[PDB]
Amino acid sequence: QQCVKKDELCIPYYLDCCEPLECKKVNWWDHKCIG
Repeated sequence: QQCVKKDELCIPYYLDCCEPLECKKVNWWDHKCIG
């Protein structure tokens, strides 16, 4: 499988980065995790 956390790329479709990291939009042409 594949995961996605920390300086990764947010993806809300059906995922949500690992924890305690999050997933949000830095721009409409962009995506990024949080913390």
